[PDB]
Amino acid sequence: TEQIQKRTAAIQKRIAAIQKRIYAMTASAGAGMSIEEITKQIAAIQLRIVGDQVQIAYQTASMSTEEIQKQIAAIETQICKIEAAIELKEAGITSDFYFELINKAKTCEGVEALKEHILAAHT
Amino acid sequence: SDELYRQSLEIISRYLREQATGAKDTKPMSGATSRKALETLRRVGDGVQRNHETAFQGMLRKLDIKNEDDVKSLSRVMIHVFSDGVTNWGRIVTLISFGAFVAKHLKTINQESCIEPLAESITDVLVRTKRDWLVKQRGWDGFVEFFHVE
Ligand SMILES: [Zn+2]
Ligand SMILES: [Zn+2]
Ligand SMILES: [Zn+2]
Ligand SMILES: [Zn+2]
Ligand SMILES: [Zn+2]
Repeated sequence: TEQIQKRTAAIQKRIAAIQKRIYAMTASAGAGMSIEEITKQIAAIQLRIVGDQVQIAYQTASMSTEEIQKQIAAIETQICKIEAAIELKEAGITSDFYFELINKAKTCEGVEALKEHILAAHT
Repeated sequence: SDELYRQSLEIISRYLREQATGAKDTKPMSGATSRKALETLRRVGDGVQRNHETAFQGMLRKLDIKNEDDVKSLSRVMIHVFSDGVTNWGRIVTLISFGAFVAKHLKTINQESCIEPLAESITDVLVRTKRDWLVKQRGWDGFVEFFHVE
């Protein structure tokens, strides 16, 4: 589909918005989800995007379209997890249990449902 | 002994240091394959650094912002790249290409001593973390065959 580039472009804008939000947060709290780890996770996803673009480029005339979709979906879920972690921290969540619950989600919708549950019942 | 590691460190170390100093190390080298792999890496790595220069430059600026040895910061990033369970040659060339990009920055700021550790840290991630995958793919011989059709 033509929408592989749009989701990849959308991922980039989301990453940029996360970096800005972190930069502001530091200027005046989880397990595997502290400010330090999030920055490394972001940089790793960016290397992974370039890597898979190079894989697709050389695979032709040398990862099916299904596998590309799965990898884009996995990157989106991870971005969704990172965003929910920043929100939990801003809402006062300090217990690693809730951050680890988020990291067990399979989809962005699961992340959303879990994050909504924690904000509604565990804040 | 650990020949796969030894060979990988030689290829990566040569590519990084020649990209940093602009000079080809006239030293002899799994001889033929290492020459074919460093050659494939020169062609492929060249294209990657040009095409994705803005992404690379942006990533490097996010590492400098925290005053630290850039190699230590980068090693911490490379160890999260394959955490989705996927391994392929494109991701592998990108790690080495980004290492070469970083090696040039290290040469600009007069920190060429940290280039050897960089190549070794990248080799540690590829070989000691993806040994089973590399062996199944025929090591550096699968590397040359993937990037060149015959
Ligand atoms: Zn880490
Ligand atoms: Zn929100
Ligand atoms: Zn909702
Ligand atoms: Zn609950
Ligand atoms: Zn630097």
